[PDB]
Parts: sequence; C-alpha cells; structure tokens
Amino acid sequence: MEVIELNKCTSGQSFEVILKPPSDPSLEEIQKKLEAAEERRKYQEAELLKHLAE
Amino acid sequence: MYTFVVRDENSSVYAEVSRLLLATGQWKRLRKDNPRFNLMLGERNRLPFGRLGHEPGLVQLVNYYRGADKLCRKASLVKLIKTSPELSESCTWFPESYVIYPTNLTDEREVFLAAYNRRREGREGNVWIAKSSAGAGILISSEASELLDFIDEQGQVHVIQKYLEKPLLLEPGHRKFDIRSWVLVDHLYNIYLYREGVLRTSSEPYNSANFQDKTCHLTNHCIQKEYSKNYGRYEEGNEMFFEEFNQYLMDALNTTLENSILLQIKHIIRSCLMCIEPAISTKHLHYQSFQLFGFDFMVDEELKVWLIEVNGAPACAQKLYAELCQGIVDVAISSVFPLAPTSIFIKLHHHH
Amino acid sequence: MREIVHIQAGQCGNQIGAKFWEVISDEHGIDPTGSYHGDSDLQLERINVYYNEATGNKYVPRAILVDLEPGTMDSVRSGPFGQIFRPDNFVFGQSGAGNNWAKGHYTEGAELVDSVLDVVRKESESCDCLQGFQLTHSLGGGTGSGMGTLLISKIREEYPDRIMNTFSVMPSPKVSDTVVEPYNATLSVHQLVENTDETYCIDNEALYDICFRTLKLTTPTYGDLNHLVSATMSGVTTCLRFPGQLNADLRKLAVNMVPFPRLHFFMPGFAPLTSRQQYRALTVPELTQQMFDSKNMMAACDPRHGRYLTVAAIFRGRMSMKEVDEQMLNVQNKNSSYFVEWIPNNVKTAVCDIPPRGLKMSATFIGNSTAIQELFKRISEQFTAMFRRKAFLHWYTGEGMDEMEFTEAESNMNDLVSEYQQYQD
Amino acid sequence: MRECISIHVGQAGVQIGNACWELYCLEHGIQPDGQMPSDKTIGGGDDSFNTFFSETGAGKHVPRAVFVDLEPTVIDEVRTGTYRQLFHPEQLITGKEDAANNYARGHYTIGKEIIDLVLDRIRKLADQCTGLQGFLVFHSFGGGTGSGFTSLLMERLSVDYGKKSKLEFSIYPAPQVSTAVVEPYNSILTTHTTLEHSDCAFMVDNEAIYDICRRNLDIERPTYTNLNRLISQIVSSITASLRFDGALNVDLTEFQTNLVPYPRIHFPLATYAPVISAEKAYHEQLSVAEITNACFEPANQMVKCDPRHGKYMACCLLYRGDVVPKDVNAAIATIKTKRSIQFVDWCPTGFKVGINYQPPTVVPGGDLAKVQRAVCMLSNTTAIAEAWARLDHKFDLMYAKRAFVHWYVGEGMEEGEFSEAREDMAALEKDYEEVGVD
Ligand SMILES: Nc1nc2c(ncn2[C@@H]2O[C@H](COP(=O)(O)OP(=O)(O)OP(=O)(O)O)[C@@H](O)[C@H]2O)c(=O)[nH]1
Ligand SMILES: Nc1ncnc2c1ncn2[C@@H]1O[C@H](COP(=O)(O)OP(=O)(O)CP(=O)(O)O)[C@@H](O)[C@H]1O
Ligand SMILES: Nc1nc2c(ncn2[C@@H]2O[C@H](COP(=O)(O)OP(=O)(O)O)[C@@H](O)[C@H]2O)c(=O)[nH]1
Ligand SMILES: [Ca+2]
Ligand SMILES: [Ca+2]
Ligand SMILES: [Ca+2]
Ligand SMILES: [Mg+2]
Ligand SMILES: [Mg+2]
Ligand SMILES: [Mg+2]
Repeated sequence: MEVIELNKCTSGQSFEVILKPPSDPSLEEIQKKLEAAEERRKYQEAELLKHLAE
Repeated sequence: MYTFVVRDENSSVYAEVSRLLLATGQWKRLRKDNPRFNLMLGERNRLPFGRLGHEPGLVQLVNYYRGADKLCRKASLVKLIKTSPELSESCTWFPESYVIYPTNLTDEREVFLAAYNRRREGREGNVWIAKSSAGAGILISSEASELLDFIDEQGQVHVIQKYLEKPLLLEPGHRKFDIRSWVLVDHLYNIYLYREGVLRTSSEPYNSANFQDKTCHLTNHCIQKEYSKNYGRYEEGNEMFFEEFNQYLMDALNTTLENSILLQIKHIIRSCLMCIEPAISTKHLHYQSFQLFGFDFMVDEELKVWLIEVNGAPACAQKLYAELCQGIVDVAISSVFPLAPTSIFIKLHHHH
Repeated sequence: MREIVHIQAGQCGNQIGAKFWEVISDEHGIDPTGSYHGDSDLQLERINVYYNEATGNKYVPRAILVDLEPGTMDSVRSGPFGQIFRPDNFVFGQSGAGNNWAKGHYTEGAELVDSVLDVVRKESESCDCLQGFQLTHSLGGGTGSGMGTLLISKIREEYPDRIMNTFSVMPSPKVSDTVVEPYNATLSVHQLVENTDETYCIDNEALYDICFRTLKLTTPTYGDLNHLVSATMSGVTTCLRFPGQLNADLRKLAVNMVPFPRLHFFMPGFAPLTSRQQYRALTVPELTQQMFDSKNMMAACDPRHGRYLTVAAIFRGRMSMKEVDEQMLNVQNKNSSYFVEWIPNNVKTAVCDIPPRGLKMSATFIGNSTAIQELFKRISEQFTAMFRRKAFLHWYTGEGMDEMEFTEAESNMNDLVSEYQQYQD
Repeated sequence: MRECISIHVGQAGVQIGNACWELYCLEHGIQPDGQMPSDKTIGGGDDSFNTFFSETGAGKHVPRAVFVDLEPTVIDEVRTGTYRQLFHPEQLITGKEDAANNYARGHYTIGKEIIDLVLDRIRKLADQCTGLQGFLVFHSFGGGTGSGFTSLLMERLSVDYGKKSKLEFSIYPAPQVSTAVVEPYNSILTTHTTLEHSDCAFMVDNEAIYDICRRNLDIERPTYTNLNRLISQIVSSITASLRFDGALNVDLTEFQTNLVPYPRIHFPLATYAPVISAEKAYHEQLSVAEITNACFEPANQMVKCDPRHGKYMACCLLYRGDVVPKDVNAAIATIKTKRSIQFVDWCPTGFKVGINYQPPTVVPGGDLAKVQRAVCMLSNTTAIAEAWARLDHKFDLMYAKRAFVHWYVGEGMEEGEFSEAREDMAALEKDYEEVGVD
C-alpha cells in the first residue's frame, strides 16, 4: 500500500497508490475509396435510367 | 403471461420445471433464440450472461449463477478453499487436496510430495486418490509414483486428495456410501436445503486391501449399476433415503441424522456459498440468478462429515423429481413472477 | 425545410386527397382561404412541409390535382376547401379513362402526362430541399391506377434520388365499380413494386367492414370510407408535420420500415373507431389493444396469419409516455411470436402532443407484415379467374396492349407473394 | 499550455457538445457573452482553461469547437440558444439533408461532398494553436452522420494531423431511446473504420444513462436534455484535468499512457457517483468511502456490465470536491478486502488518483443536486466486452438475412464491408477474451 508521485497545487493534488507489483491509409487511398463508391452509385443509377428508357 | 426459453434439452430437472410451468397455463415457452423472455433455462457451457437484462420492460431471470463454476470444478474448488480466508487452508471438513498439472503443460506437485513423504515416514495411512472434471477416470493408490504417472498420461488438470480410509460402513454389507444434498439459491441469495437427500450406496463390501477393483470404493450410481454384482440387493437402485438412514443411525449408533450429520452438512453448505456470495450475487445486477446445486459428502467412522465436490447441474433421484421441481417453481420462479405447506426446504439463515 | 410534393390522381385519388387536405388544414389552423388562425406555434413549426407560403401570410397546399375527366375536380374546386388549392395545379382532360389501365397508362394518360410534370417541376423548383412525393389514388380504376403509375415512372426518371410514397386504395368485389378492377390492380401493383419506396395499402373491403360492423353504419357510402382514409392519412403523416426525431423524414422512415426493397407495402391502422358512448375517455391500454386489433386495420388482412417485419406506432394527445412504453412493450412481449426475431427492436413508438380534431388522444398503426400477401393473393385469384378465359381483355388490347403484358404482370405479383412467404417462415 | 479542439458530429454529438460547453462556462466563470471577469490577461494567456478557450482582443473566450451536422435543425439551436454569442458562424457547419440513419450515406455519399469543408474549418482553429495536442470527438454510434461521417473525419485527421492524439465520446445505441433499427449495423461499421484512428474512446450506453435518470433522479420518462446534462457531468469529470491545474492526465497523451496499454483495447469503462435528485428534500452527504465503493456498483456505470468477471488493465479515480488523499487510500483498502478486483498479471495492481477541490458544478434549474464531493472512476476492464457481444449479436441476426443491406449498397458501399467490419469485431472480442479469461 504505497503512495508515489504525490503532486500538490492550489486547486488539487494527485498521486498513485500501488497495491501489488506485476508478474494508415494515405490521402490518395481515401480518395479512391470515396470515388469508387461514387462510381458504383453512378453505375446503378445508369442501369435504372436504362431500365426506364426501355 | 410469463415467457421462458429452454437452452439445455438434456436437463432432466428443468425439463420437469418446464413441464410444470406450462401446466399452470400462465407461462408460455418461446423459441430458444427469442430474446423477449422472462426466464432462461440456460445451457451448461458458455451461457451468454452478457446478453441478459438489456430488454426494456422485461425482468429477466436465469437458472445459473455466473461465476459459480469456481465451486463446481475439481481444481477450482481446491484453489478456492486454499486461498479464501473464510475457508482457510486449515479447513477441517475438506480432505487434504492438491492441484496437479500434467508435466506436458500454479502446480502443487512438490508440495504434495512433501506432505506425502511426511505420512510415509510417520507410519500413517498414505492412500490418495486422483481425479479430474473431464472424467465419466479415477485411480486409487498408496504409491505417489503411480498417482503422478497416471496424471501425466492424461492431458487435463487433475487433483490429488486424501482418500478417506476410515469410511462409515452400513450394516449389513460393510459397504461404503456418499450423501447427495440438493441446495437451491434464489435471486435474494437465500440458501434453501431440500429436506430430502439420498445416500448412493455401494452394494459391495468395502475392501481396504485392494484398491484395484474400484466397485466397492466408488459409489457413483453408474458404476454400481454397471460393474457391481449386488446392485439393488439392499436398497432399490442403491438409493437409501433419509427416513431409512435416520432409523438406521438410531438402531445401530443410538443417534439421529440431524445431530450426527445434518448439522455438519448445513454448516458446510453455508460456508461454501457465503464465501463466493460477493463474487456471484445478483443483488444490484441488471438481471437475476438462481441455481440448483448438488453437494456430495463423505461420512467417516467417527461421524465426521467431509465435502467431496459440488455439482452445478445436478440430477435428482427419480422418486424426488416432482417434489423438488415444484419447490424450484415456488421459491425460485414464482417468487419473482407470481401466479394469479410446510415448505419442503430448510432455510439456512446467514448474514449477507 | 424538407418539402413534400403531393399528387392526387383520378376520382378516388382526388376525393380522398381533398378530405386529407381538409383534415390537416384544420390541424394546422389553415382556413379554407389559406389564412392561419391557430393558437399554437407547433402548428406552424413544420407547416412548410405540405404548404407553400404566399404573399400576405397565405398558405397554399403543395398539391397537384390530376384527372382525365373534369367532373371530380370541379367538385373539389366547389368543395369546402376548394379555394385553397393553387388554380394552376388543376391538370385535367376531357376524354376520361373508362376504368381502363391502358387508357390511363398508354393512350389518354400519355397525352396529358407532360403537362402534369410541368406543374410538378414547378413545385419542386421552389423547394429548399425536396424530401420526395406522395400520391393518392385507387388501383381499380383507369386514371389513378394507369396514369398514376405512369406519373410515378416519369417522376422517378426526373428525380431518381427522391423518395416516392403512395396511398393506394385496393379494390374489392364488395365495394366494386367494374369487373376489370383486378386487371387494373394487378397491372399497377407491379409498377408500385418497382417505383415506390413506401405504399400504404388501403383495402376498400376493410374500410367497408369497419363502417358496417364497428361503426354500425347500415349503408356505408364512399364518403364514409373516405372519413377513415382521411383520419388514417393524418395519423401516418403526423411524424412529418410536427416536431419529432422518429420517422422524421420520408427517407428515415423508409430505412426503418423497409428491410427488402420490394417488401414496402404497409398495413395502416387507426384507433379509436367509436360508433355514435362516443364521449368516453379512452385509456392507453385501450388505445393499444384496438390499434393492434385486426378489426382496426385497413388492409383486410389478419396479422395473426403472418409476421411483422417492422412496426411504427404514433400516439397523439397529452398522455403518459411512460404508460405508452409500458403498453407497447406489453403487446410485443405478450405476442412476440408474430414479430420476426431476426430484426431486433423492430417496434418503434412515437408520441405527439396535438391530438386530432375532436379527440383527447388517438393512435395510428403502421405495419410491414407478411400477412399483406393475402391481399395480393385475393387480387391474383380474381385476375386469373377472368384472364384464364381472356374475359374483358378487348378493352385493353384495343388500346394497344398485348396478352403477354398481362401474363408478365401475373407472374410478377405471384413472385411478390412467394417473396413474402419465404420471410414468413 | 497546449490546445485541444472538440469536434461534435451529428445530433447526439451536437446536443451533448452544447451541454458540455454550457457546463464548462459555469465551471470557469465564463458568461454567455464569452466574458470572463476572473481572467486578468485580456486578449491572451496560456492558462489551463486556455486549452479549451481562445481569446479575442475584446476579452471574449471562444470555445475551440467545431459542430458538424448534415441537417440544420439541431445546430440552429446553438445559433439562437443561450450561448449563441460564444461561437462564430465558421464553427457551425450544417448541410441540408441528413444521412437517414445510413452509415454509407454519411460516410460516402454525403461525407465526400462536405469533408473538405469541415477540414478547412478545423484548420482555421488549428492555426490559432501554438501547440495543438489533438481532438475530442463527440458522436453517436447509431446515427448516419455520427457513425458514417465520423469515421471518414477520423481517417482524414490521422492524415492531416499524424502526430496528434484523438479521443472519442461515443453514444452506444439503446432501444429505449432509439427509433432506428439499423443502428447495430452503423455501430459496427464505424467501430471497424475508426478503431485504428482513435487512441482512447469513452463509450456511454444510453440504456445506462436512461436508468440512472429514472432510478436516481426519479424521472419517469427522461428526455435528451436530462440525458445530456448527466453525460456532460461525466464528460466534464474526464476533461477537467486538461482544463485545470494538476498533474494527472494533463494532456491527451497521458490518457493513453494511463488507460490504454494495449492499443486495440482502448475503451475504458466510466463510473460516476453520486447522482442525487435535486427535487429531494435534502440528502445526507456521502463520504469518500461510500462514493468510492459506489464506483464498483453496476448501477452507476456508463455501460451496464459485470466488472467482477473481467480483468482490470488500468484504473483512475477522478475526485472533485472535499477529498483528502488519506480518505481515498482508506476506502480503497476497504474495497479490496470486499470487492472482486483482478488485474491482468502484466499490469501493476494500483490506482492513479486525481483530486480537484472544486466540487461538481450543477446547472441551475437542472436535475442534479449540489454535492460536497463526487468521483468518476475510469477503469479499463475486459468486462466492457459484454457490450460488443450484445451489439455483434444483433448484427448477426439481421445480416444473416441481409436485412436493410440494400440501403447501404445503394449508397455505394460494397456488401463485403459488412463482413470485413464484422470480422474485425470478432477479432476484437477475441482480444478481450485472451486478456481477461484464463
Ligand atoms: N444521449 C443522447 N443520445 C442521442 C441524442 N441524440 C440522438 N441520440 C442517439 O443517437 C442515435 C441516433 O443517431 P443521431 O446522432 O441522432 O443521428 P445523426 O448523427 O444526426 O445522423 P443522421 O442519420 O444524419 O441523422 C440514437 O441511438 C439516439 O438515441 C442526444 O441528444 N443524447
Ligand atoms: N477423498 C475421497 N475419499 C474417499 N472416497 C472418495 C474420495 N473422493 C471420491 N471418492 C469416491 O468417489 C465417488 C465419486 O467421486 P467424484 O464425486 O469425485 O466423481 P464424480 O464427480 O464424477 C461423481 P458425482 O459428481 O456425481 O458426485 C464417491 O462416491 C466417493 O465414494
Ligand atoms: N375509398 C374510396 N374508394 C373509391 C372512391 N371512389 C372510387 N373508389 C374505388 O376506386 C376504384 C375505381 O377507381 P376510380 O378512382 O373511380 O377510377 P379513376 O378515376 O379512373 O382513377 C374502385 O375500386 C372504387 O371502389 C372513394 O371516394 N373512396
Ligand atoms: Ca386524344
Ligand atoms: Ca487570459
Ligand atoms: Ca493515428
Ligand atoms: Mg461431478
Ligand atoms: Mg370512378
Ligand atoms: Mg441527424
């Protein structure tokens, strides 16, 4: 039951009590993901318009 | 209309409970995956406790205490008794036990041999038994070499504990036996002891000079009915009930089952369950638990009671299924979900 | 500002749409001249969703009245609130559609559709952020059914990313005008399966039975049936017309109610339904029991024959939201066998403080149930009884249609029935 | 002094953000107009509170905050609310139509068109900082914006601010206050794509806050206002160390050092006590032992779960009010002899304690009563994995039928991203089990 790293100031204090010792995607790759999903939306809408054109 | 699900089809006890619940016309059984239930008769292994108590407007209750395995595992029980101050290592009602991991895997090998060598040098009885939870796999021997070598041939954790060489032998027959007590703990953590126990007796004479033939040393109902030749000779199905056993203790020993044995049993049950109460209590939990336990005791020739093990999913004697299962419904299920005596239980009072 | 454009087509569509605007105009405090005279700011909070604001603080419904004959719309213009509609939003022809889907969809309707789309485009161009469209129409006639589904197809082509919503009156032999209604309904249902996001199925037989058995109306009229539709349309749109975060806009409602794109046909319900004991206060348990009772639903389908994929409930009036949650949870937990278990928490509840006119409180029910297949089964059976003998087909082939188009509409609806069946098991 | 920028995304983030900054102002004595009489350095300074507030020459203290929502109704509340004067228009970003509870709509469709604008507004705040630490990001799991746009924003922040820490305050979905059926989908999708970009995430389960409001505050049907004021008290207790003089958790880096030894397991459980109703006649003030003991009761945890059946990796005790170290150690000793507290064998069995003498501030007219002392315990338990299990199970039930999947595919997302995200969660649950169970 040891108390360590006691630091005190006008507004409070802090300390540590020990009970027992122990035993990314680049900017380029993010743009491609966004543009790839945008392309799949454009393809699906094109097929819808093509279906409506028939 | 209350709702419940069944997730253990192999449970004889809760099959009857489920049968009784439906007989009231006030309980409805749902598919085993329907989360809108009031009561779960859960599976034995890997019960998803984390998914309970998150259904708005449903008080949910399960028939298992999360964490009670500490009591119902051979190795776990040994560790709990040796490490819990409430039970202490000097606990006088639990046989000297040691956890032994096979060498192909802490471990108490050296500690066991030290106590073993002490008995061998002091001319004392030095017969130990080795067992585990992954058994139907038991070996009884007086040589430590055979006990440790038998565990290494296996691959699961084992326990070596002292073998009660001076058991209480029924007469006529000169035969061993064990006592099974059923204990129900409700959501409020009341400890109810079923008034009816069963002595699972051996139909063979106890022989202390031959631990090779294990039919007269192991009182398991399956071993007596498979390898014993006197099964059902003295009592039906090698099952003597408390009425007969009490009358015996009066005729032969001039004492009663309550005084000589039942006080020690009640004390042991309380000690074990009160010990783990802080770790498994569901008092302030988002769901509630109850559970049925099967305690197994051994009685020696001095009328001292010893705890053998605790079973978390026990079965019941055929003659007692109706009474006990109805009791489970009254005190464990209807106490939380009431329906629109002379209790069959003995309340073991205690401090929470 | 999430504007919705309203369209009403044909006799049924215009008569039901007229009453709809009559009801919600009263709720929002808009009088027959478009002037606001309410006493609560909640009325104007979301007023721009269905009304445009003109000069002088006038509120003009964002509604487009379409028909192939002038008769029904002349009545609307001469009706109670007839003067509130934008005069330029009346688009009509003179020929009529003769209860013929082909005339509304391929011949007469085609000649008039472009002028309707000019009005739609005009209303959309003034919307800050258009949510989508809602259409009222019947499926058994020619204009609302044939030209209605034609409008939907062309609206989707011009606004592919907007939500398309319909209130569709399904025909019934018990409340029937002509024998060809199963033909017109089967042809429309296929169009709806493809080009709408949400369709409220309103069965005229359910409306009839409610008027006769529950409301104790000896001889129901179309007016009586439309009173039910009005009250129901006001209930299901309460989420859109007042402050709230549940089913707040059309797309969010669709995302919570439609798990599969073709299964977007809902059974609506309303409570109370009291015969004239009409002053009795109705408790929350009573509102909930009735709202889920089949006798209070308007698709003429028994919910206990299928399973609910999703449910949306709306309670109106000053009441205990605590007691609302309790009774709703009681219905789900006491009948969870009728709710699919593979869509967790698929029953959503919403409260609104403003009750309907002349009611302390009410409840509107919106269910996506597989039981709706019974409705399409009935239609399919009536279709095949005539089509197997090619009866009355000449009315359609005379308008350029071929028998193959009927066979395909038949298969498409039987596929829809099969699709519901697989999710009911 | 080093600055912290707060980012609020979606309805949940914005409304919680609004409640927090209200509390921050009452705590630091800042008026609704931004003036702070106690600040004797006009137009500048490097005080602790300056980590969250900048200053104008006129003496206005302006939050270092950005509010983002794909729909204007919630952020319009801030523009005309009590603290409309604190923020300037550049800090409030709103679109015209929301993500419709659709992760793919917030992440791909709408997120792609607004991400560069949001980054620009953040850059303007970053350019005012002499030494920016990182970001605090508030959002829900269930909303389409909170889930979908947050994950995109976190990806870009790791690119544009590689060396900066990022903490989360995430709202875990609860059916009692939700009308969206697809929220398990959104939750798992956003956790998968945010996991590698978040250094420390504080999850708050609306179910927990809801029950605390009904049980302790005697609110029969809590509203978002009730929930958010309680949540902002807990948030305030967590960020106090960055805004006040002290030595524990003085910068975002210390949060990870003291709470997250393993980077993937970065979800500390928050527990708060006491929560007392203001409508009460008058409450007996609880002691250090009683409020500390309360930190090990499931009823006051931000996520309902059983820490008795997990293993601790770290534990901070954050006290506010009349508390001296002597009483903290006394109550801790007593709790060890009664409670089930098992640490992982590769971590010390200890507690980091911080004490701020200023008792919790309560918003006038709010639901919480003034208390002489309070504590917030931050513990990294494997028990919080119960929450992932619950969520992943609901995911499995719907995805097995592909229910609602078409809404996501229709916005440009591939179906494979469902299973990809689910498999990441399955690995996450396995990590918790390897650390916690024997
Ligand atoms: N605690 C709390 N939770 C909220 C609040 N607002 C919304 N939520 C929760 O957030 C989830 C819904 O997500 P939202 O944040 O509202 O949606 P969004 O981020 O605006 O994204 P959109 O789909 O575009 O609306 C639900 O689980 C709500 O319970 C709030 O103010 N406080
Ligand atoms: N230390 C010991 N001394 C004497 N006998 C013992 C013993 N340990 C076990 N036994 C005998 O073994 C039998 C059962 O052993 P154990 O209970 O460990 O196996 P098990 O768990 O498969 C049967 P159950 O679980 O049904 O009680 C008892 O009847 C008892 O007679
Ligand atoms: N509920 C209701 N149904 C109607 C009304 N008028 C017609 N119908 C039904 O609608 C179908 C006839 O379609 P109708 O609208 O008259 O044809 P249209 O003018 O060519 O679109 C039949 O099934 C009628 O029963 C009405 O006012 N109310
Ligand atoms: Ca012509
Ligand atoms: Ca200053
Ligand atoms: Ca990073
Ligand atoms: Mg056993
Ligand atoms: Mg007509
Ligand atoms: Mg939103």
